[PDB]
Amino acid sequence: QIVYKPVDLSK
Amino acid sequence: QIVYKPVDLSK
Amino acid sequence: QIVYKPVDLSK
Amino acid sequence: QIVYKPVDLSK
Amino acid sequence: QIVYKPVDLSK
Amino acid sequence: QIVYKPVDLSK
Amino acid sequence: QIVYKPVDLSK
Amino acid sequence: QIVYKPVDLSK
Amino acid sequence: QIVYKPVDLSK
Repeated sequence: QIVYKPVDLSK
Repeated sequence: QIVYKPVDLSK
Repeated sequence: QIVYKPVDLSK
Repeated sequence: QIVYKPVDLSK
Repeated sequence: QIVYKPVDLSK
Repeated sequence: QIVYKPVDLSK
Repeated sequence: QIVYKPVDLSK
Repeated sequence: QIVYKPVDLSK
Repeated sequence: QIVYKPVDLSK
């Protein structure tokens, strides 16, 4: 189960 | 189960 | 189970 | 010649 | 000639 | 000629 | 404003 | 403002 | 403002 958010600036 | 967030500035 | 956040300045 | 497999869980 | 496998749990 | 595997736990 | 060039061999 | 060039061999 | 170039051999 995979999470890949290399440039995360999310609120 | 994987987390990869190398540039995380998220709120 | 993996964590990789090398530039984390998240709030 | 390019290899880019950032989240590799292959058998 | 390039190899980039930052998360690698492959068999 | 390049190798980059910062989280390698491959078998 | 975002730059993401993970394998850059550009001239 | 974000810069991410992990394998940069550019000229 | 972020800079991330872990394998920079650029000219």
